[PDB]
Formats: sequence, C-alpha cells, structure tokens
Amino acid sequence: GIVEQCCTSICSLYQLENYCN
Amino acid sequence: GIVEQCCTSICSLYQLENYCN
Amino acid sequence: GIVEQCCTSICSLYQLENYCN
Amino acid sequence: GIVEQCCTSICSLYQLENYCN
Amino acid sequence: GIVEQCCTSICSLYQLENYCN
Amino acid sequence: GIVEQCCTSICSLYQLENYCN
Amino acid sequence: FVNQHLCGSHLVEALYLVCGERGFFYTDKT
Amino acid sequence: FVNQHLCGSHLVEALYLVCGERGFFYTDK
Amino acid sequence: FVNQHLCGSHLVEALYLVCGERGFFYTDKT
Amino acid sequence: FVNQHLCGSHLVEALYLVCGERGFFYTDK
Amino acid sequence: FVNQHLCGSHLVEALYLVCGERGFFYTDKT
Amino acid sequence: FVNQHLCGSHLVEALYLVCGERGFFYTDK
Ligand SMILES: Cc1cccc(O)c1
Ligand SMILES: Cc1cccc(O)c1
Ligand SMILES: Cc1cccc(O)c1
Ligand SMILES: Cc1cccc(O)c1
Ligand SMILES: Cc1cccc(O)c1
Ligand SMILES: Cc1cccc(O)c1
Ligand SMILES: [Cl-]
Ligand SMILES: [Cl-]
Ligand SMILES: [Zn+2]
Ligand SMILES: [Zn+2]
Repeated sequence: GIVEQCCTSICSLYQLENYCN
Repeated sequence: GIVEQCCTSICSLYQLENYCN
Repeated sequence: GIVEQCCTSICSLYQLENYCN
Repeated sequence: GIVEQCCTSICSLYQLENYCN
Repeated sequence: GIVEQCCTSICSLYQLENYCN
Repeated sequence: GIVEQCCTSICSLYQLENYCN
Repeated sequence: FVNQHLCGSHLVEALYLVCGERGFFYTDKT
Repeated sequence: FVNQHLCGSHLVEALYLVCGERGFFYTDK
Repeated sequence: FVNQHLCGSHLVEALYLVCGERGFFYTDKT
Repeated sequence: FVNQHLCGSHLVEALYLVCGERGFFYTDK
Repeated sequence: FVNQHLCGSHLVEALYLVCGERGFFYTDKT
Repeated sequence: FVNQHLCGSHLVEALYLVCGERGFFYTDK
C-alpha cells in the first residue's frame, strides 16, 4: 500500500492524493 | 470533531485516542 | 510575495506552483 | 540510550516518556 | 524562560544557544 | 551539492548557511 | 502529554504517534 | 522499525496538505 | 489541497512537495 | 552522519508532545 | 537566522539544530 | 528515492530557520 509504494519510491502529490477520502 | 476538540479546545491524550482506528 | 499571498491570505495549489523553479 | 534504542526500533509514546524530566 | 524569551518575544541565534548543554 | 554533502554527513547550521541568498 | 491546542500537521503528527500501529482517521473539519 | 516509522511521519503530514478537508485514513495490516 | 494559510516551515515544506523535482525559490518576506 | 541526525529530529519533536511541561534533556556522549 | 517567534516543536527543532552535538535542555514554560 | 527526498524535507526546513529573510533556492540537477 502507501508505505511499500511511497517509502520505497518518492510519491508525488498526485500519487499521494490517491489515498484521500 | 478532533479539530474542534483539540484545535479550537485543548485535548488530553485519552481524548486523542478516541480517534485511533 | 508567496508569504503575502499564502500566509497573510490563503493559497491554492496552482497559486503555490507559481513559485517553483 | 534513546538514540540507539529509538532510532533502531520504534519507541512508542510510552517508551519515549521514559526520557522526560 | 526559552519559551518566554523566544515564543512570547523573538529570539536571536546567540539567544538560543544559551539553552544548549 | 547540498544534498550529496548534507544528506551523507551532518551539515551544521554554519554549513547550511552557505546555501542562503 | 502537552496541554496545548494541536492545530494542523501537528494534529496529524500527534495522532500518528498516539495511535501508532493501531493507525488513525482524520476527517479534518466537520 | 524506524525507517518506515520515520517515513510515515512524512506521509501523514503530506497526506494532510493534499487531502485538505476530505480527510484520510492512515492504516495498514 | 488545503484551504489554509501556510505560514513558515510549512510554507517551505509545502513548496518542497508541490514542486518536487522542479525545485523552488523562497524569498521570504518581500 | 544523518540517519541518526534526521532520526533525532523526530525524537526531540515527539519528546516535546509527550513530555508536555515537565521538559526533557536531549544529550548523549 | 530567523527574526521570528519559535513557538513549539519549532522551538525544540530549532534548539536541536542550533545546539547539535552539544545537545540541549528544554524546560518548557517556567 | 525517499531517503534523499525525506532528507531534503529536513534541509529545506533548516535552510528556512538559518536563512531567515535572505531566502534560498532549492534546486539541483
Ligand atoms: C511527501 C513524501 C514523504 C515521504 C515519502 C514520500 O514518498 C513522499
Ligand atoms: C516518534 C519516534 C520518532 C522516531 C523514532 C522513534 O523510535 C519514535
Ligand atoms: C539540519 C539537517 C537536516 C538533515 C540533514 C543535515 O545534514 C542537516
Ligand atoms: C503500514 C501500517 C501498518 C499498520 C499500521 C499503520 O499505522 C501503518
Ligand atoms: C546521541 C547524542 C550524542 C551527543 C549529542 C547529542 O545531541 C545526541
Ligand atoms: C537535489 C535535487 C535535484 C533536483 C531537484 C531538486 O529539488 C533537488
Ligand atoms: Cl504553527
Ligand atoms: Cl526521515
Ligand atoms: Zn507549525
Ligand atoms: Zn524525516
């Protein structure tokens, strides 16, 4: 999920917005 | 609201955990 | 000013990117 | 101390409280 | 107080180092 | 630059001040 | 623990450490 | 277990800027 | 995105993520 | 020497939330 | 250096970098 | 690519305390 995906490679704001709401 | 209980008024620890999963 | 547009007044995203290189 | 102990493994709030006062 | 010298009033760098070990 | 230099070894405030203005 | 208003990223951050492994839910304003 | 715990620190904070008012859940596992 | 005043390190931080690889310029007050 | 220096960043900040008014010392060595 | 009020984690953080290897003491309010 | 991206987080923030009003550029490459 977010952590595997964003703590390995840099999530941009756009990718991060995916995990809202 | 966590915001309305811990930003507009001060919050205790307990009071914070209310908002854990 | 970024400060005068995003601290003294609220800023949108767009409005922020104005200040990228 | 705190750094060996908390920068290797995750200190919870509780463990961290140990290094107060 | 660091708080009363650097939060209630502005602090210089020097003024901050007063509070190093 | 700053990142090679400060993300490998600890830049002190003094070293960091170098990349101002 | 702090007797202070936690107002933003600080709110989140706080939650982050208060909750830990449990995890959390941030609604923002309501 | 820090480097995912120190990482997350940042994620929650950035999920805050980006999610604005919609909110988020932070959980896994 | 936040409908909020971004006032300090938060300003910078924001820029940091908004801009990313592009990079940024912080003048502070003007 | 960052990854303990970037780590500490977080520790001091979290020692701030938890220690409230009692205060802390941050030192080692 | 900033001509600003440093008010919280920011206070601490600041100290953290101002002091560095030396280290520091945070009493909070007094 | 985080550990330079999480590092930078800190650098920009500390470049803010130290550079006060003069300002900085943050870029490379
Ligand atoms: C903004 C951010 C922080 C940490 C990791 C990431 O992938 C993205
Ligand atoms: C809260 C926190 C931050 C960094 C490391 C830890 O072990 C705990
Ligand atoms: C203040 C700071 C943060 C991160 C890396 C450094 O070298 C210095
Ligand atoms: C990635 C992860 C797992 C479990 C709890 C959390 O808060 C985060
Ligand atoms: C762990 C450590 C050693 C020496 C000074 C410090 O501020 C922290
Ligand atoms: C080090 C680096 C390269 C390119 C863009 C940046 O914001 C930072
Ligand atoms: Cl603030
Ligand atoms: Cl980090
Ligand atoms: Zn703040
Ligand atoms: Zn970090």
